[PDB]
Amino acid sequence: PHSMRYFETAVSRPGLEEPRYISVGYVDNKEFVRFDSDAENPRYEPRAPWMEQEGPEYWERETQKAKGQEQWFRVSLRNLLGYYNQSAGGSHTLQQMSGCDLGSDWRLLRGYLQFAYEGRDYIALNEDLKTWTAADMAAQITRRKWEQSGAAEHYKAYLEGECVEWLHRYLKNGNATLLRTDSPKAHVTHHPRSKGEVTLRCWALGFYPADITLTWQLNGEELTQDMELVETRPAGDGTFQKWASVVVPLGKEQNYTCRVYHEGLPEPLTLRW
Amino acid sequence: IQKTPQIQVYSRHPPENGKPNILNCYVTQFHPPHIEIQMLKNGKKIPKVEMSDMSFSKDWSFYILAHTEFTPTETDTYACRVKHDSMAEPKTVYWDRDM
Amino acid sequence: KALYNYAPI
Repeated sequence: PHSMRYFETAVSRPGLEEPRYISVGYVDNKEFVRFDSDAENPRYEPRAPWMEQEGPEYWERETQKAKGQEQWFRVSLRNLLGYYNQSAGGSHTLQQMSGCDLGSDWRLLRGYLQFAYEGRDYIALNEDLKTWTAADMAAQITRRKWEQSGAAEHYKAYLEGECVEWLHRYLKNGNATLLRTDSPKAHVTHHPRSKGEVTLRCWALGFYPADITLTWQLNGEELTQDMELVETRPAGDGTFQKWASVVVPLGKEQNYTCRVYHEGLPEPLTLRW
Repeated sequence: IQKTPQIQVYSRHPPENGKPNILNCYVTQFHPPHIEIQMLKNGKKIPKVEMSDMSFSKDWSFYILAHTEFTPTETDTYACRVKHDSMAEPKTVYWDRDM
Repeated sequence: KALYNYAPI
């Protein structure tokens, strides 16, 4: 299973002159290129070691694509002010997500192309890559305009062609870096507490990718309501961390078991205190 | 029109008094993307704090990871203070080593 | 490979 994404953003701010445009590319959810208009010599920069294979002709072209998108966002931002009857002197955001999903047969599984204004969904290309979805009354002007121009055919071509073909190319070029999954190393810690109770905190550390599930069991059935957890969080080194806890009678603690479900594991982990 | 940031403060490795580590302040789920993140030692701003680049999640919201070198002790408190338009006041959250 | 957009919003 594989994917590519470009996550594009432009933000305007009161008083300033031109919006700031940032684009970020991801292969299999890991960052691999970046462009940022604030930089001294704005360019698409490599963002993993495996991308340094790519020659000068590659960066030059990608860089001109970015400058083009910058101009596209500029104008779009301007039109949006108009559509929403927003005056001057505020801050606005326009974001885009696009890319493609491949199954393990390396064939195109799904295409994505969606837009948000002020962090709210504005318009998106449906799964069929032929029809558009736009909720806001203000978005209808765009959707009619786009329906009558064959915008969807343009995007369809990209998503079915270059997206796929170039993801293919990238995947071959970085086999040793992007085929890894680090398994979690788990453990349970003991925190004494009020009223003859204790907190059992189940840790999972050094794992990649980030998706993971931790469940507590009272000798069999799970405990959904009484549980406490944290949002999965980066360690800073490329791996991730997460815990989940439940409150338990002192002494009567061994009939609680913690289960860790991660990808990259031979089978779910099972731990107690 | 704004989403209010969620914060977690935690170390990279298991904490151990006297042994060097890294302290993360992981700020997520916010909008708009302009934000001020400070990391504090005993109330004072920590001078050299690293800041990952502006990224956004598939729900459209922005996240940032801020980190700094630190050597925890039994007695020194560390904290992360976030300032953002969704909040009338800045939010401080203190580092708990058991979390 | 970066996408390039069609018509502005």
